[PDB]
Amino acid sequence: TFGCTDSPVRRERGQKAVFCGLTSIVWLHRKMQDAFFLVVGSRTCAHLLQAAAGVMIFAEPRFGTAVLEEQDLAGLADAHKELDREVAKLLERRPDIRQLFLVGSCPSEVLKLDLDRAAERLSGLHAPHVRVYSYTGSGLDTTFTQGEDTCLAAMVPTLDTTEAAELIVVGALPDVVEDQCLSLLTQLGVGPVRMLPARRSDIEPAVGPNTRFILAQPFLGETTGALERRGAKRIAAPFPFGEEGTTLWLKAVADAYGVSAEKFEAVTAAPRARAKKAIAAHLETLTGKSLFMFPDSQLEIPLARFLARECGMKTTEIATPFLHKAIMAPDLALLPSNTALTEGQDLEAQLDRHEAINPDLTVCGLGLANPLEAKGHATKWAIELVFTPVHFYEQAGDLAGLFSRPLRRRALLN
Amino acid sequence: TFGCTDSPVRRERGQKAVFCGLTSIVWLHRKMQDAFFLVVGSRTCAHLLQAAAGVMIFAEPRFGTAVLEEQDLAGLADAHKELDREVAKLLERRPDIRQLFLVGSCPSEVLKLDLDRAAERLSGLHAPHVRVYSYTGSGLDTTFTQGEDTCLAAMVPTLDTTEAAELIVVGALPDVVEDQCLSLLTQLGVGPVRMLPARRSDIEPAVGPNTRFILAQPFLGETTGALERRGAKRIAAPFPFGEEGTTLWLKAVADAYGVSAEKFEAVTAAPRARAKKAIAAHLETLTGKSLFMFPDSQLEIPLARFLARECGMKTTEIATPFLHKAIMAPDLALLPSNTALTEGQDLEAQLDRHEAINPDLTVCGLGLANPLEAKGHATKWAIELVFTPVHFYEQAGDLAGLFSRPLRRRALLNG
Amino acid sequence: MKLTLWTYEGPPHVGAMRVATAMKDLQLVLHGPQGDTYADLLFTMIERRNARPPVSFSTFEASHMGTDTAILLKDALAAAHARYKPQAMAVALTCTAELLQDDPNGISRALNLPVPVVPLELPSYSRKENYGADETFRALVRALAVPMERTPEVTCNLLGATALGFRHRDDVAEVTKLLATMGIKVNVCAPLGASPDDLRKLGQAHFNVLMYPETGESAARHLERACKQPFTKIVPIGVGATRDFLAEVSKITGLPVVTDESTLRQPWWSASVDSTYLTGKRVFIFGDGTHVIAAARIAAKEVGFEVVGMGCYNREMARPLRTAAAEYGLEALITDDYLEVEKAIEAAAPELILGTQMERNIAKKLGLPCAVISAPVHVQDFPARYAPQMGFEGANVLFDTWVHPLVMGLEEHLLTMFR
Amino acid sequence: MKLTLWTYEGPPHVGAMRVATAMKDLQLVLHGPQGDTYADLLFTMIERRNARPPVSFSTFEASHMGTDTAILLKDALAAAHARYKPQAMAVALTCTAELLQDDPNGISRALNLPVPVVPLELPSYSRKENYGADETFRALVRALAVPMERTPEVTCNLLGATALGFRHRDDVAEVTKLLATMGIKVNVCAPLGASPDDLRKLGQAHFNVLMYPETGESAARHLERACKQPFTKIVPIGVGATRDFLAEVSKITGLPVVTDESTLRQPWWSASVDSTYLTGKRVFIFGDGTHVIAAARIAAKEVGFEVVGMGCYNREMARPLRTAAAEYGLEALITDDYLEVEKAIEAAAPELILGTQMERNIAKKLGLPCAVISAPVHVQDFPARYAPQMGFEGANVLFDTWVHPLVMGLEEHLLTMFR
Ligand code: PMR
Ligand code: PMR
Ligand code: SF4
Ligand code: SF4
Repeated sequence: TFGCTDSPVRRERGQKAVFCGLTSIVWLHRKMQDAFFLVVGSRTCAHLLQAAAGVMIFAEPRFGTAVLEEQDLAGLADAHKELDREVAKLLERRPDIRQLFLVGSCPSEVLKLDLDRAAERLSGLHAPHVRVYSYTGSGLDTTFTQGEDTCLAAMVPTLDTTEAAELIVVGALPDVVEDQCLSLLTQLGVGPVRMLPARRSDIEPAVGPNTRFILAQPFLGETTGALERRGAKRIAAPFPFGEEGTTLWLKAVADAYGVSAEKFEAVTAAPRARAKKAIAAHLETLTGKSLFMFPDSQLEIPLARFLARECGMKTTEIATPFLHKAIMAPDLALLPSNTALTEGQDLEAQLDRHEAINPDLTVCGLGLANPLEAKGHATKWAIELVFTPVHFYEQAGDLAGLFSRPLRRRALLN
Repeated sequence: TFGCTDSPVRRERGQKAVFCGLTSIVWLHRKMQDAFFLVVGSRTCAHLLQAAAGVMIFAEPRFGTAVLEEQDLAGLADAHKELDREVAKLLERRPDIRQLFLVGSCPSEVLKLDLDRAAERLSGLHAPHVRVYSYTGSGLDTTFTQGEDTCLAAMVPTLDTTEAAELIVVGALPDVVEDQCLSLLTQLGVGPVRMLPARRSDIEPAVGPNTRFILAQPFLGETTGALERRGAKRIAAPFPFGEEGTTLWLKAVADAYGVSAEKFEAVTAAPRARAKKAIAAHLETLTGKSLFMFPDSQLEIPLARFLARECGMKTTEIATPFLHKAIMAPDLALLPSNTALTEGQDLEAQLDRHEAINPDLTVCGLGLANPLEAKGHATKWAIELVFTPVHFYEQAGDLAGLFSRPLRRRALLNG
Repeated sequence: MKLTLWTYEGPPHVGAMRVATAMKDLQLVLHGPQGDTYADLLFTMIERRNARPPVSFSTFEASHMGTDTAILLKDALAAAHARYKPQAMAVALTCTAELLQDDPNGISRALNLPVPVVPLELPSYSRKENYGADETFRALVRALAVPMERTPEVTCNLLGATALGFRHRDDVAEVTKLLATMGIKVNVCAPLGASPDDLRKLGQAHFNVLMYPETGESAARHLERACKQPFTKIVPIGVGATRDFLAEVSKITGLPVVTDESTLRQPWWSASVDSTYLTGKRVFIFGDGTHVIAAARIAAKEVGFEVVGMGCYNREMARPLRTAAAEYGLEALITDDYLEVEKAIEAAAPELILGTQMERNIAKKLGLPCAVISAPVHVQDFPARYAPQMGFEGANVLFDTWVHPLVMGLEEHLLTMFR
Repeated sequence: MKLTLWTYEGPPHVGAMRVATAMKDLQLVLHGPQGDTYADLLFTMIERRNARPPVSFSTFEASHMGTDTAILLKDALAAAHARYKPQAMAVALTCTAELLQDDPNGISRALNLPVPVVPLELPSYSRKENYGADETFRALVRALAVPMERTPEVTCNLLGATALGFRHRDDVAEVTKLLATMGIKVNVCAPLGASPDDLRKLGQAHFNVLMYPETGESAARHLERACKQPFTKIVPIGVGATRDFLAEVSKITGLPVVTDESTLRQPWWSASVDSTYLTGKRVFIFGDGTHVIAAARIAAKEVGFEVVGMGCYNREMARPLRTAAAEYGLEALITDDYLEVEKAIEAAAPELILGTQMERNIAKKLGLPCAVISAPVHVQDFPARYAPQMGFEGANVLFDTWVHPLVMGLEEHLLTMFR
């Protein structure tokens, strides 16, 4: 009845409706406060960020694009020298910034612009005030949330050293969700515990051979590598989505740190009781309903697991842009065995399978969402799942609500 | 040739497009800061005020209408009991208010509720903290700005008694303009001086046999009466619109208090020539253009005097709702002696006279403004003139501006 | 006595004025004081017309009362008629004249005019603007309309459209438009645009489209009594309404429902994923009967809002309003006191307000999104552009209007949220 | 290198997409990486369409570079024809793809498809969204239109109307109405609405309406070289320009100018006393060439504003705008840097701003009242309600829109002041 660990997963390239890693800036710049994200790219990349940010663009945010010109395209020794001029000019007019991220785009990568070395020389040139990093967010490398992965993995090698036995919760999460996590972890008697990324450059976590760390977002493969390479050890756990996710999430940290039986139940019961009851309100329109998800964020597998076990949905095809085998093991084993899994995408083919299934609710991209509505399928645009708080106990009612809303709306316009 | 002091004024009545006194409340209440205007009238009265105030209505304004229900028209129905339960319910939530005006309306006049005697009863029940008055702003009694007149006059008998020789400038004048006036008279060495109405209840001026008062607004007939009744003597002036008008106005006072001619010139020349320069800005568009004004506010004659002598316009017919011979004497003696003067109005006949003249510019009310524009006549709506700073030197430029604007808009719209 | 600051409705006689100004070649004479002419500005300034409204006042005052009040009425009528040479006339009382002995009926009849002079019964101390309008129209219709042979071709009248009606202009245009596509030409539109000689030929229509109960109810009812013409009981504001209305018309007549849905966009705008965040939004709906009832169906069943309050200021629509409110699990708020409207909103804690110019201001005071749906209304809501509330284009305009004052998807989740 | 936050225009290919999406039975295949499909959301979100854009990407990534890029284009080209059996197709390069060896032509020839495949040069590092479109349409026209015998009925083509274009939908409707009123019919409207076959037909129309220079100027020129077809040199935005337009269309066709002005309410609106307080208002106008030139005429000549700054972001419209600005004694401000706009507004402190989405956000920041006259724009400026800029109903919409954010006669003279 329950278990997808030995499921064969369709790996599938082709035409792909997805976002590049660039987009991660749109929320990362919010959490990371003394940081600045300068994409080295074309007008196209500026355009994406500008459309993606939406009204955020007018809020004088901490990102921009250094858009390439004809002159920059050819000759690579002048491309680097001109860049440093851009940066110095930028850096000298925003002294509030301590962290600069040179984000790599497709055009920067095709022009073989060594931005890892540009970051290199710029750190030395602008220390002690400003450290500058480099990471890829290009179409050729990244899908949507993988932009956060490469970003953080870039910060890792340069973090501080420590023999301390610290906990690190990895992945940027809304500041509301973050505090809940911190408080529950202090309540269970585990500390000290820092987030990565921290809200500010001065208060970043430190790594050492004794650091345990734990992922809060599933799309954090490269960052794990980075951390394990500095000698920290991961705590494997299902992702904190729903009463069950969060409990099992917190249970792994408890067991890794030696928190007692009663001590867990005591801290956990009340917050749980609450979440289970907020989720009930939605079971109504959700139970029995068939579910299908297009590939986007890598949040599909854990959320699908959640929708099936707590909101009683029946799963059909759950697609992910990339499936990291080991990170996803705890969740995979909890997925309803009937589930069909896909890694990657072929758009034309997947749309054909979609129709054939004809599912009650479809998670999918915004360029895909409206055309599907017109064809008579109810849809829940995926991109919300990153901007809305969703992790841990309080938000678990709201999480379910995200998927009950569109269905309650189609019922309601009839 | 100047001098309309002999010109025969047309006395006329019939269909009339004018506002009642009630509408004075809309500007009056802004200036008296701790007064309240309770109009005892019908839903019409409340509707008018709502329409007049426009957007002011949404700002908890210090006026209201106590509106007559059916049961109130009965012949047992209690006037004294009913109204009082309503004013106490008002003062309960508005402890801030120190002057209460019971404004008379048409409906309350036909039933003849003794509002004047109601003011007494209520003053008794509500002293010391709050004092109440009664005046009429009905359509039967007043036209538009006459509501300021009846109001101010209703206060005069109440005013403290004094033996000082203080100047009273009479007129609800926009605060900015009032300061200017107050300064020029301080500079001239006359004083101290005080306004009626004062910005608050407890700084009203006192009155006595040595008090001299000067009129800043031309529609203060009753207030002149009640003030003269207390022994105060008026100062004869044309009204302080325009550089010339304002100079004459100041000169009247200067003469009255005996200000050395040099001191007058020192104070005056500086902002005099300044104002005059800011009028030449609107001259090309104004000079030669023929002017017609409909009766609205009694501000016609002096503005007509200002538009002819300073802006170079030609008068045709200048009509006023009430022509107070002795007060307008100074202005009438400066009017182009070609001018046709009308006191009152018979709408249809005056429209027939209008068409036949076919004037360049027409000053009129808002119910008349647009219908005239579609007839092809350029129009300037009068209502503005009470709501804009318009008196004294500084706003003299702005005053001419008010009349050049609709003429400039016409040109620049159909070139 | 009632302390009044804001009044949702003018006196009845202003309603009369709304019916006289709507029409052509009709003169209305009010017996009233010098100063009630302020109501002209409503027309020349809000509606912004190019002509003095066909209304004139006896204009009595201090110096001419008693036996003279009666005299002034007479000449007012005499001059009015002699000058404009109207097809027909009305005579009525202002609140202030309602306290006199003077007889509009007797004075009109002793004067003995070459045209009809219809007196009007308008109690100023009980009833308000809407009654005034409805009655003045009823009175006129009762005196002019006479049964006739039906049009050879299938025709109908449009009843209730007045001067200074919130979106009356473009509604008339839009309803004619959809009745045209169904093969029904419009006979007489009244009062709007119509002379009394047009009123004289109401009888030849097959049916009547009762566009506004507030200002047509009584004349629709007389034309059912007298000309055997059924009148429509559904007001086509919104998609569902329009569809029902068209099918009502179909039943009344036998013709098939033929819709041109080619520019109808609201259903899809509402369907799209941009609109999903509208679901469950708590809305408070207030204004006059007709628009409130109409709005709440659009809000609930077409947009996906949740109606959290319903009401109106006109007692004459209380029965229809109550019927509807209960369909939403709500109790109708019937009142004309703006203060009691404000308490209801404060209590209902809504996310959007659909109301009147008064509610626009309560909404701002309270920091709440707001759109106007019903008279009374500032000048902006007499617009230059095509702005119907009725029919298919109405449904577009309504959709546009209502979602305007709200934050969008992106912000909601995330300007000082960033600042 | 050029530091960039805001971007008035997209890359040239997005402009290609506008032409492609505007059309039916046309497939555009774009050579580019995963992710450049973000541009799809512009159409399904903002313009809010019921289907996927007819745009498909080769979708190359890191693990498939080198000689696979070459193969990948081939495959997207095939699949698109196989699946959507389209009448014709266009192929072009993304900014990334422009740094690759792959020949758009040479590949599409080596497939030898049973329909025309039009290659399109799109210089991504020098040109922008508009050129993208203007050229994509040109190529298409140059590829598909041929000389033809004229229609027996006097007919014309509407050129420049695209997907994701500011008020294109309703402009196209209102200009049609204008011409029908003169007894002229639309032969083909392109791109918007047209198919590759519709385009083959272009040559039979008597003349052309250049609706939007920035996106049609090239094709208008070509149709003058190729098929003797003159084109309109005046865009009908504002009452005055419409008159000039119809007068121009008269000389081109020898046809009397017949107009319906029964619904043109703007002249009177602005003429009316309510508007006297508009004379003098310092206005700053920015946007693209077309809408800015047009607005500046309506402001000065039709409403009575005084224009204290004019600019546009599209360089291809620089001399027309500098010519026009001279007429008002201003330096035109040709820039694509919002900070230069921001700086120039600040400098010549207007009382109203007419601009793009950006300008209205600069206006918020400054606390200046502002309305939108031009692309780029947010989703609320693709309204469900009818809302042209062009012609008579456009002139009404324009009036209502611009006057809205102000402060009317009274308060000036307010809720703060009274507060
Ligand atoms: C780059 C393409 C693009 C476009 C055209 C839109 C339009 C749009 N996106 Mg947005 N959006 C794009 C992309 C993105 N959006 C993003 C976010 C986002 C959110 C959270 C939301 C949103 C929305 C929109 C909207 C609706 C307008 C609004 O923001 O209220 C448009 C036109 C809006 C919505 O209604 O979704 C259904 C909403 O809640 N966008 C993100 C996150 C990084 C990206 C990359
Ligand atoms: C008696 C009815 C009435 C109506 C319907 C309006 C509407 C109106 N008044 Mg108003 N106005 C009325 C009367 C009055 N206004 C008054 C004031 C006033 C001013 C100062 C102004 C104004 C105006 C208006 C306007 C224009 C719209 C507006 O300013 O909001 C309307 C519709 C407005 C204007 O532009 O005049 C041309 C303006 O500056 N009214 C006054 C002075 C007490 C009265 C009695
Ligand atoms: S990084 Fe690549 S996918 Fe993203 S906007 Fe730039 S070119 Fe497009
Ligand atoms: S004129 Fe008389 S009846 Fe009319 S509103 Fe004024 S006080 Fe009331």
